Amino acid sequence: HMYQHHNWQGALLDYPVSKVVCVGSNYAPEEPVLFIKPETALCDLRQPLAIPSDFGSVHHEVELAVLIGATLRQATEEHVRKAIAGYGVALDLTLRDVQGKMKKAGQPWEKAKAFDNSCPLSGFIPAAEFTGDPQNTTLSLSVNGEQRQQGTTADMIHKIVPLIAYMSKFFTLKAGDVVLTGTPDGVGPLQSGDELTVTFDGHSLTTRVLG
Amino acid sequence: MYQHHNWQGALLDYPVSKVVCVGSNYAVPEEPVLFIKPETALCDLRQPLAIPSDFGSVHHEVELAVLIGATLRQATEEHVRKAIAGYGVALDLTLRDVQGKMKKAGQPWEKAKAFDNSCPLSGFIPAAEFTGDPQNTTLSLSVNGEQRQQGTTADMIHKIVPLIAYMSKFFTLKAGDVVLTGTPDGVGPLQSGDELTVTFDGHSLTTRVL
Ligand SMILES: [Mg+2]
Ligand SMILES: [Mg+2]
Repeated sequence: HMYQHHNWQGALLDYPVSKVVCVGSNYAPEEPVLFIKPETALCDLRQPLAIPSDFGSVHHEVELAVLIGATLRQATEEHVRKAIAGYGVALDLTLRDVQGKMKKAGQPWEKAKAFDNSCPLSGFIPAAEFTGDPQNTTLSLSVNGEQRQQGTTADMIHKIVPLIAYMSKFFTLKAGDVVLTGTPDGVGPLQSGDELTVTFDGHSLTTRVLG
Repeated sequence: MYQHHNWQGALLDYPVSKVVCVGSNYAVPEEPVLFIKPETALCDLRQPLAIPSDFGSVHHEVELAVLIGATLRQATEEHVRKAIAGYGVALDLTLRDVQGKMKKAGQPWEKAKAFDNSCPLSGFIPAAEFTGDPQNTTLSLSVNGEQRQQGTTADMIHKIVPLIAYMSKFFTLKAGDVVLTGTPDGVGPLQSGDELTVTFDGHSLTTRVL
């Protein structure tokens, strides 16, 4: 239980940890593709990153993370709005090789998208403390000095409150849950020893991969 | 909401978090197919079951639930044995129509297996008080008096200990986490009003669909 919710400063928030609901592709329609990362996959983005080594390449997906503050079931956008508790950044770490086998087989994705620590996550910035428009926020990821992902929240197909509203249709989001909103173009592979710095609207963190 | 309890109904000192399950597992075998149901899918099977009515067919899958009592990670089969804390029955509720779609489109299964209350669960029988063989236990599910599923965990391909050993290779299992083995054949629909009675070797339980 290493991971726990906290603001940017590092102080703990009064929200449990539980699940992370994620969107398939959401950057440039057909209903949003949905999958879920378990509590086990959550981890501090500020500490070294632990990646599997015997399952094939591991890709990085920088994404905007929305922290739910109250329960949403078959919710309306007004409810979503009032409920989101903050924003931060995450890496929708995924085992591409494994996923390909899964897709071709029409099989669950948990092996490729839900393995341990497959969701490093930054601290959160309180909803009414977030300077700027979440729907128009900058997302970037650089690996060893080279920027590999750059985009803005405005390029999302399904916006933030609509997507969350849609998600609640299949799974009730309780407070403490996190929502990954998709990744921009530029998804790449991660390797032991790489140093990577993630960034979203004026905020940055730099960590490294172990092996 | 749901909380872990023993058959009698008393509360167990284990948290609730996830449910790692096998896809198909009854009859050099391809390895176990693995998906997971979130805490919000867990519900009390002694109570009337709630199913979605705007997403197509809703099927039942009777299964043997194994309650993990300690952290398992890249664990051996000995860690597994000394780690399971009990057994119970569960209904691996699934949206066949949605699952069929998901399969043909190579997309995740969450929508068809992780929806709310998609996992009715019975109380657990402490591993010590379990008089019988987990690996050779009966499972039956009756809907409105007619026999739907009638099997034995002996036909379970990936045995309970190896499977869980396997599962811990991808996601560590924590105390309170539950894993569903698999279901014999006989899987069918459940509509509102059905009277459902599920059985797991020597223990019976009945309930219905709202
Ligand atoms: Mg993604
Ligand atoms: Mg199953």
